[PDB]
Amino acid sequence: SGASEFVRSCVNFETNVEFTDVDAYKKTHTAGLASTFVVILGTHAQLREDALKELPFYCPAVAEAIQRVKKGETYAVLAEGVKNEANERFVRVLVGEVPSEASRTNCPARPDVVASLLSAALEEIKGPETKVDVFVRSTAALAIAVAAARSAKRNFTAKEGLATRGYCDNCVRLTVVFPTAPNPSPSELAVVATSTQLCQRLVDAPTNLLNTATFAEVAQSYAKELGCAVDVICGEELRERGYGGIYSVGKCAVEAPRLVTLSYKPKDETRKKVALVGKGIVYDSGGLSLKPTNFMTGMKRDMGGAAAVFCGFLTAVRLQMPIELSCTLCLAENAIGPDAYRNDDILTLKSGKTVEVNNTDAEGRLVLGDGVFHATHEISFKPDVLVDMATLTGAQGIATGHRHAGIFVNDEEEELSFLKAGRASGETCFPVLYCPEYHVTEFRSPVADMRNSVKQVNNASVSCAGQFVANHLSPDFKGKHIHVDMAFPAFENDKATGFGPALLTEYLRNLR
Amino acid sequence: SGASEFVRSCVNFETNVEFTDVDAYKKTHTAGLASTFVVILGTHAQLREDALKELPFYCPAVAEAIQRVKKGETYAVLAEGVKNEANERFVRVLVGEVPSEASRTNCPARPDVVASLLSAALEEIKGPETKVDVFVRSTAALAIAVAAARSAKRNFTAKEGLATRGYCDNCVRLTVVFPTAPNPSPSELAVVATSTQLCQRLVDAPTNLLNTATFAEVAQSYAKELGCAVDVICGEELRERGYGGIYSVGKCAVEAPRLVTLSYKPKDETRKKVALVGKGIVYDSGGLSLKPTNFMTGMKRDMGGAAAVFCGFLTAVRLQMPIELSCTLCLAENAIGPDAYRNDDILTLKSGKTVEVNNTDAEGRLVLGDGVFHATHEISFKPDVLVDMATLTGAQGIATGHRHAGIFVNDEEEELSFLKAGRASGETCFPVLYCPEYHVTEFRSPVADMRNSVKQVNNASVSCAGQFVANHLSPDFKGKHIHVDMAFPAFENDKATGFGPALLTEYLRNLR
Amino acid sequence: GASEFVRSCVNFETNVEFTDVDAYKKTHTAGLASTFVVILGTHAQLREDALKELPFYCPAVAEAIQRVKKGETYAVLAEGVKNEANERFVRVLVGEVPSEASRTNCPARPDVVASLLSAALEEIKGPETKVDVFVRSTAALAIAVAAARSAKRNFTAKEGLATRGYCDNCVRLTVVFPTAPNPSPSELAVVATSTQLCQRLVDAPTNLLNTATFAEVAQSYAKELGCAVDVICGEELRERGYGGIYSVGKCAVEAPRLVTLSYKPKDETRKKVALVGKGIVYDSGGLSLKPTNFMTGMKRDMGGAAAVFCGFLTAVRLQMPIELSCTLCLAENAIGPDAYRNDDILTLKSGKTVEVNNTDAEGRLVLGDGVFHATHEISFKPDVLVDMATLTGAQGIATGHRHAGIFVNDEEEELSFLKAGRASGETCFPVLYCPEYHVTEFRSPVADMRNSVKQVNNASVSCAGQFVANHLSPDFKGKHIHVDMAFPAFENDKATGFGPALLTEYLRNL
Amino acid sequence: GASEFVRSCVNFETNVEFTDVDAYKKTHTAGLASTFVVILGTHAQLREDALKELPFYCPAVAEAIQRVKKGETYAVLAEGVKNEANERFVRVLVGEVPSEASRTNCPARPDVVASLLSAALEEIKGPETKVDVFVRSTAALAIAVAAARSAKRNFTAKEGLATRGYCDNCVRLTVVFPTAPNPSPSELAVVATSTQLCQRLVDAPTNLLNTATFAEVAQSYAKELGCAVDVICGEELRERGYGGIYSVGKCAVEAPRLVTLSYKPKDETRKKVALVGKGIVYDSGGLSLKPTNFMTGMKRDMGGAAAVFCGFLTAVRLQMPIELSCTLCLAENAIGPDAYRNDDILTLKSGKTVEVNNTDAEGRLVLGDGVFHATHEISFKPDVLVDMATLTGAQGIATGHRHAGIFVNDEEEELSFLKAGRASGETCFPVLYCPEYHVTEFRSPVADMRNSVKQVNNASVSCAGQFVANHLSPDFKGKHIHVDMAFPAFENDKATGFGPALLTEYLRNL
Ligand SMILES: [Mn+2]
Ligand SMILES: [Mn+2]
Ligand SMILES: [Mn+2]
Ligand SMILES: [Mn+2]
Repeated sequence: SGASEFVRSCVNFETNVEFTDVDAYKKTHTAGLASTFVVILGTHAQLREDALKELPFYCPAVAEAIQRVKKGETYAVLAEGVKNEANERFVRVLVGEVPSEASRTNCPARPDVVASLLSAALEEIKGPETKVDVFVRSTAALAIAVAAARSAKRNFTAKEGLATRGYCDNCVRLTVVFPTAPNPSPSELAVVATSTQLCQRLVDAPTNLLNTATFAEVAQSYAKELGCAVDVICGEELRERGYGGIYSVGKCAVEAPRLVTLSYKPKDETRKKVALVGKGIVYDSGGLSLKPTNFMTGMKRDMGGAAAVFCGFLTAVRLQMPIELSCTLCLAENAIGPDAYRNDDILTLKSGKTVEVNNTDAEGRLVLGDGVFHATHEISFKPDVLVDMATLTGAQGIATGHRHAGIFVNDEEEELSFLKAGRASGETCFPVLYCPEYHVTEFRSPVADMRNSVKQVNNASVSCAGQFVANHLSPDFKGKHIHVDMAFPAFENDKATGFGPALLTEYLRNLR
Repeated sequence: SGASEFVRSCVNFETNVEFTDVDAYKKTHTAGLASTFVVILGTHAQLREDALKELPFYCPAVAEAIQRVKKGETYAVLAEGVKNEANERFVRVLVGEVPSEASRTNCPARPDVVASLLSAALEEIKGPETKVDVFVRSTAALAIAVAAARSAKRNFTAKEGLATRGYCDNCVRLTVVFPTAPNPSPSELAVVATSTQLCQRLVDAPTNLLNTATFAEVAQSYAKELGCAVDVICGEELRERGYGGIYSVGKCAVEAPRLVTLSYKPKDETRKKVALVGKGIVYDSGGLSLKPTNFMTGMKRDMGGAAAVFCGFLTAVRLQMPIELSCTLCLAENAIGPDAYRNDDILTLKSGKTVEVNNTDAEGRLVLGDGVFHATHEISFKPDVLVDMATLTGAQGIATGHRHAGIFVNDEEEELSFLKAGRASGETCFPVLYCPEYHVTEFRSPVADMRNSVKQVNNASVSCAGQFVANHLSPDFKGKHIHVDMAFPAFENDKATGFGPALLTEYLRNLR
Repeated sequence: GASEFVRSCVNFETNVEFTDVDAYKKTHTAGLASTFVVILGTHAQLREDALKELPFYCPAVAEAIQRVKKGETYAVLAEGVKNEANERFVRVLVGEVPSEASRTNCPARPDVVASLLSAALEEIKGPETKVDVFVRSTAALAIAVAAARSAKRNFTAKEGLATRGYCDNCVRLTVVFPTAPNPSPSELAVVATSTQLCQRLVDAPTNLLNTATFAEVAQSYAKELGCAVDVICGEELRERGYGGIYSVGKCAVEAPRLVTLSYKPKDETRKKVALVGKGIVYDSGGLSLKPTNFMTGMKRDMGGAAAVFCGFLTAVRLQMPIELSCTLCLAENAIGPDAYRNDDILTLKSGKTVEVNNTDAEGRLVLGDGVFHATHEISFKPDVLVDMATLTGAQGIATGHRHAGIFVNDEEEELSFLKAGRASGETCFPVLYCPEYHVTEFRSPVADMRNSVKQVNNASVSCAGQFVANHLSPDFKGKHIHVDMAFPAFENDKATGFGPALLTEYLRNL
Repeated sequence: GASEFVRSCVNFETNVEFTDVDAYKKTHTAGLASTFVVILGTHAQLREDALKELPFYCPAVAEAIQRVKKGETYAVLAEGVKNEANERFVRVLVGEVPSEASRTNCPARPDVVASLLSAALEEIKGPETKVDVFVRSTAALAIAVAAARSAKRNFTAKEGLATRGYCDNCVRLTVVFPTAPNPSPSELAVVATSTQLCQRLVDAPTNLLNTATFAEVAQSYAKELGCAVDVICGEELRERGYGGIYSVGKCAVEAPRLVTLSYKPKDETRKKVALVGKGIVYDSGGLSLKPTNFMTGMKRDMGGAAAVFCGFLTAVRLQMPIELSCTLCLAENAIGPDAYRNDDILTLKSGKTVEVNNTDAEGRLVLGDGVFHATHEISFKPDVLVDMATLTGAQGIATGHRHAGIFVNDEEEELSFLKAGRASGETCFPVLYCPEYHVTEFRSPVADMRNSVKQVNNASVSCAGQFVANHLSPDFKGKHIHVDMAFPAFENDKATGFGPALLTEYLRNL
């Protein structure tokens, strides 16, 4: 308990966001607004459409709010004479103006601002299960769903004794109201929102609750619930079976490292075969390459890639997508102590390749190296596409920024396809240089096949960490490889975003 | 053994300083000076009083020394024709001139210079139990006692095989000779001096001798000797009973953390009720927020606050003060290893409040938080005053300096009363800002009730560490809270000072 | 560029006016004189019956009062409120001020008044838009300051405002107290004017406000106010033995200057005060060059001079019964071939020699010459010397962002100054006064003293104060108040105008 | 010293000539025209039958081909090979070029051609020694560049070569393609000349190549080429509102200058391009002074200006059908009393105000004035603006040593530019184009923007591009290509001449 309550919370998790449309809303609630707190979000043009004037909260104060609000900001009023289920004299209404401007590399619905406007609005909300209606004028259903899900205040939290109430402040029930029946459907969006939120909680959970054993436990429960096969290679079995990357990185920790692989073969298919691999470093101390304090804070999030692929998988099974899937979680804690793998130790990864460790804090690529080899050589099928996701490098932020995950991809078409999924999902990406001939030289070793950390830090370092992982692909793998460095997109204002699963979901959804 | 010899040394400890006056000295020693080494300390004016000319070591060379000595310095002569018990032809006499100038924030007797003059004089002394007479012209008995006690070379030491002789160089027996019978009395001053010296030894003992178990052992022995009740919550009992601050900080160490509480109910009373709480970090590595070498040296002293409150308590029981007292020692070693509490872990202190750890090297406030809650909510009485003492922040030195402990106090009167005890004892203090409304914001957490380390280091950081401790006061506590940051005053010239107990003793002595 | 900033400072008038509920009701008989209203009060003050009688009170405002959170605003559109403009809606912001305040803080909590008001005024776009701020606190002076510093008269060069006096004139404030205030509205307006002028001086960049343009501003005010003014500039500083300020500033493009203003009141008085201020218009560090992230904001290293200058300005304008000198220690601490070196030995005006061991500890050098000038070179004998400066990073560590550290040689006067801090909202807190421990940190083997401490962890705020005290005239038997206001000079990366009101309140009660 | 370097640049001619196997066989009927031969090809190319027909082929060369390793050279003495000199032995180096190349790289792998050739030429001692380089690749332009930059025409002041134009003339190269190349040999020679001139400009130290001597070189070329040239120097920059470039450079001994060349082609064309280049002849950091190990190599901070200048030079010489302006933003970022400060507020030519928060982010300031000049102050309306600069250390982190980072506002043009990178061997790769996220990193409370990012870990290469884009004329509706070439400008601590060929290829295909 403490941990087993967090586990129970993850296993049963439902979202607090529902989706509908204006017409269905008007048919279901003819006895007034079903809430007393309303957020209306749209562009300058969308907020002046005639249809707005027919919405159940519209009144002269709301019309004034629309005239006064600034681009990128909310404007709040108390609306009088709006009939509502609670029979309040006043309904709280917040108008948020979303910019219309978006670059070619961004989601044109600007869910980044939808999220921040919504977040700011929901800070007024005190009480338990307070019903909030969010009327949105965008029809970009998936992107709005994600934004709403990640702003709905279902984050992990241990404030005020909430450890006893599933580490959750249940202060809001959201209803998102689209102009017309959305595509995807409300039931699809709810699955997506659920995965976004579950991912968010997994990431911001501290390591004293979410460690390698409790993460594995969650995945085992989902596997049983979902009818999926699950394989766990734990501890000494990793050493005995030659998985020296993940074993060495994790052997020092109190809870043993584990490679957890889930499988899904759809009922009637199969359109493609995809292996997912995720970096599940439940805490990163640095090992003997110990991080300073201000770089060690937030390293509970170093399992973000594992949470992403796990929650993406979860969504794919739940939406019964016609794709055969494996999901491999590379679970370890990078600890410091007498047993810690050393700067100079030589490891033999499952691939058979030897690695001279020159930075113990470059540990994620080691666990991934064992993971991608496992996915491409040790499992029941031959994937057409391998996607690995990880919170890998500080350099990622320097290169592609806080809101675009860096992608290292060995095929131009599949890179474009993935970027497209980023833009539709709002979980945006951008390419880093793919040039194996320049990256491989950064890991020259005089005593092993390679080192794990670059000789020069100023030579496409996001790409080189990708290349290191690629070095442990099975030599028979002729498929597409998408490597995702999501170090910074995994969080915003010092809170987890749930980034990854929806990007992934949208990508898989569009495979043929 | 090694450790058990240090323990035996602490348990039986007596001082090597005695106190008397000129008249009693002349009645007891009519067969000449009882020593051949004499130190005479006074201001420029005090050294020219007529009474000096009647003192048993006075002679023309001593008169010349008085004329030539410089303010703040000693001047040594060999005095011929002074009759003495040893029948030496020459008596060594050192004249030390103490400045008369003192600020309103300082002890007007300037024991700081008394101590340094005496220390310098005692460096001439080689042999065993060499008798030294120190004639002082100040009547500030308590301050002189402390200065003398801390300069008498009864420090911890392991030089030259002295591990077998109680880790003590017994090179000096001091007699301090006041102008007239002192207030406090010689027997009172001897108790004070004993506590000052015991505190000095505790602080400068290395952790391989004084750890959480051997400190507890010392306290248990004193409790039995003194007729005081003692309560020990050790190891897993701390975890099981919800003391998650002190437990987590200390769980990684080889010797388990412990909360040790002593109690004293006087025979006939009670004038006030006082809880003492002390930071007993027997070594501070930093934990995962590992200190660099030059900040890790001297961290054997991170138990100074526990030594202070323990030795103050000791003095109060021995002088049979009319005050009900608890003394809680918060004992832990802040170690590094696989089991170390992490930067991101969330702890539940005994207070029920959750703490997100953002610096494992801000550990003292965690152990104190459990300590002050224990003192204000878990013990047999309701204190009127809580005093916590600790070597807390480097900032303390920046703010109030090497010789003034920083005090964070929630009541103006009690702060003044405490400053007054500082000035009388020579163990001087100075206030840091008390402004809870500004401090509490420095520990905002997105996932717990609070963080443990400030967001900004340049915003009254000595005060904020005080506020953190205050956050875990029992919500029913309506009393006075005195928080003492004594990081720098705990040592001088790279040796422990024994700071704390006399300050404390003087404060308790004057309560009504 | 610079002469437009100068003209802007010289002619400066506040945008804040003060009144009370009763006078407001008598003058504005057609309803509210504005369509944007802020009402600020404690939880209790916001539930008094008197609130219900105020001209913006209505059911939406009542609901706002019920929903607002402590320390936050809650905005509504109020319908059916009579207003001069006959708008259907009046914008009303309810701000709840905490009632809780420590013994070291202003009990009216102007810190939160200022942040609530500032947040409310972000909604105001257009030119000279009228805003009424109804406050339930009677702490007039503290409210005035908070309002003044939040009224958006800050220095700014955005959007071509260089041509409009480097000022976005988007707001006219009227502050409405429950009853006629003490001090009076005309007094509060002078205070507010000085707060705002100080704010603009501090946040002006050095390419506009250098040693010559600051001196120019002071010279203009002196002429306007009938005050005598003395300027010792450049080589005159060297020739006359002011080697502290001269050496610190001699490398800069614009020469160092000691500028001293004097005021003898119309009516006789006994109280005599010298003010001395650190006017380092920019601090590069000199050869002890600051890294970039410590060099940003060093345009504010003249905050102490701005404080004393604006306090002086208030005292003259209110005709306070105190004889006053105000010495501005103006220099730019530059780097170059001519820069004073780490090892150079300087002879300050006091005749004491100083071995420079950190060229970035320059403020105490210019102050050392300043305080000697004020205590020995000057036509009168001050009873009190107050020096104000943005001196040490340590100040923040010790006393924090909102409390200036004070080093004071007299207990009573220190309490008196703390009291002025609490009444003005420009709060202070003591640092250790113990000369016997500070003086040892500046031992030199070749000069009377060094300028920088040997140990940084030994009451360093206090030691910088002690250094300045070392150059007091040996005649001076008076009270010395040293104010380290490094952090209180700014908030959210904008100048606060801290200093002048603290000072004004102290002088007012002397 | 300086005028000898100037004369050297003005009269510069390449030492590389281009031909093909058939023309070589017709002209050199007495056998090989050299006694030092390099043969470079892939594993497959080196085993074709055609190799056996080449004039240095013999059994030792055949053995060399069998033994050489991928990415390395293998040297022999070839006996019995007919040569003009009738030497018994001809020195022959076989270099195997990898065939593998990523989609982001030049498939002829000129990176390895260059390093193989460079290694081979280390064996060459004497003056004007003839070397034949037989290449099996038909990627003419990429080979030309590689050869040009490896031909040992670098700047050098070793062994008194200051008197011999700062040039070790130890090699004459003849590059022999399999068939008559496209582009033609006379075209490749112009390209090679520009590559080499660019190389020399970059690695020249600032005591030779400052703002005046660079301007002098450009003025000479303009006269020689019949191109108009405009120079705005020193106080004319201040007086005319070019406060970015003026402020950055005003502290230096040699005044800042905006130098703009123009070319209208003989034959009519529609395509109009403005080039703008960062010409920071030395970057100390200014008051944000660089540490020594970051200050070394900052003579190369004018690489972008050299690139655009040498590209322009090529375009004029090949008579390309494109109207061209070339603006060199020349300044030295110096430290001293007059240095622009961290906090100063500048007014760029665009009229936008900039609060300086890092004086070492100076290149974007000079470029901001440059791109505004090109888009608003100039006789024509460019369809495309290309700015080139050695901007950020982050560039290397993001896109590496051999790929310049490109920030481009149009997808198609970005692809077009990447394609020119791959054909030229002077390769690029995109950085994130997302203005809506970049602009927030330069929020200022007192000016339109800051110059340095608030967060360093938020697409910092892209944000420096965005800063420059902020000073584009608001009229400008065209394509903007921003090139951060900080690391590709050098290799093994020697200038590469990167930029001009990339540029030339892009313009050629426009
Ligand atoms: Mn790591
Ligand atoms: Mn610590
Ligand atoms: Mn300075
Ligand atoms: Mn620079």
